[PDB]
Amino acid sequence: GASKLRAVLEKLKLSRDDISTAAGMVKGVVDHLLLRLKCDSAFRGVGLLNTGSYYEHVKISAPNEFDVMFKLEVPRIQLEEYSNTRAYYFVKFKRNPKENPLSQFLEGEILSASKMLSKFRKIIKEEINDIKDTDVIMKRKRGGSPAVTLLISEKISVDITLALESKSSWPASTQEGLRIQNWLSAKVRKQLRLKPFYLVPKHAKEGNGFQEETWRLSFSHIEKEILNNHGKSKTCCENKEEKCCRKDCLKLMKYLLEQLKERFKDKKHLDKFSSYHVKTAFFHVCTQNPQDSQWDRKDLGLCFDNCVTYFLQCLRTEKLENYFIPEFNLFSSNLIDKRSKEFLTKQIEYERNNEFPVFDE
Ligand SMILES: Cc1ccc(-c2cc(C(=O)O)c3c(c2)ncn3Cc2ccncc2)c(Cl)c1
Ligand SMILES: [Mg+2]
Ligand SMILES: [Zn+2]
Repeated sequence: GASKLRAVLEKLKLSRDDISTAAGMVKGVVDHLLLRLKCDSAFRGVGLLNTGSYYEHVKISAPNEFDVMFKLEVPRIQLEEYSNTRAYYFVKFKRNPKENPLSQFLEGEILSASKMLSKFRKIIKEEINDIKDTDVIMKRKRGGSPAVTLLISEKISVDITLALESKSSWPASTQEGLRIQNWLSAKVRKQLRLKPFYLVPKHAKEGNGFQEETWRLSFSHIEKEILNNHGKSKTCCENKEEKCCRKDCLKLMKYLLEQLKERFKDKKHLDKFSSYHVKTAFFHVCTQNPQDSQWDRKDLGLCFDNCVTYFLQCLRTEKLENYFIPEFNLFSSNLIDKRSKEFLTKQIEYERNNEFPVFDE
């Protein structure tokens, strides 16, 4: 039962050495690139964004795949929303106080996402050869993705995303997002919405191409902020009396998708699904279940089934709201095709009705 799930979780622990030394390798490379990007006129204000819930600059998103975010302070920034997509925006500036560093990537009033992403790639690619200490190479895509992808010693992959940092009020499309009021308090929502926010150069799907001057709102850095301060009680998991299973349910949810994605590797039906989809549904279940008593460590198997059922429902209805932007459907037909969503529903349906045989040893 939940005995199986506690055992899954015990075995996940055993591979923390591998992820930790992998993440140190990523940390090295990342620091070297940060040194050089700072040499450039355009990126001298660049720095690493603290996003990871265990490792500072390195978020883990797959067994051998890491996510790192470089942030760039871009002051006096004005947002024009692309075609009511809610998540995708054109970036302009307020005036010409004094000509800014980034003016090389302007096109009229608009800052091109692809033009700035392109000089980002060039600087990384030139630095990727020089330090022979470790063999790292670049990988393909560059299509409707903000990520520049390195492969380190042929095993470890790291996605590097440029992120404009805006200190302004969050845009209106997030007005009704981050619905933590009943869980973490209205006071905590007010403070989190005072933190900055980010724009990453992911490009909207237009027709069968991309609109590659659009940026996408990013709130990745809020995750650590809630994962590690996750209870209704400020002292949740700080003493032996308040031990919940919120973190273990998220760990189990990610592992479930990882295993399923590994098993349907033959015909790639599940390519488009990622741990981001699982985190989003998880935090939506923390919203439905706001009391620390709804996540007692003794109830692990039922809290897990709460998470799998909500995820299942999102797949069946083809609707998973962006946690920060409610009108942005992570599961729209535009983003994931209808056959894939159907495919995962059948598999997660099956796993759940059979007490997760994918977890068997
Ligand atoms: C409470 C809470 C806090 C943060 C996130 C969150 C947000 C973002 C985001 O940038 O929007 C995340 C994220 C987690 N992992 C990755 N990305 C970035 C991203 C960008 C484009 N496509 C997919 C993913 C969630 Cl889901 C819940
Ligand atoms: Mg331990
Ligand atoms: Zn807790």
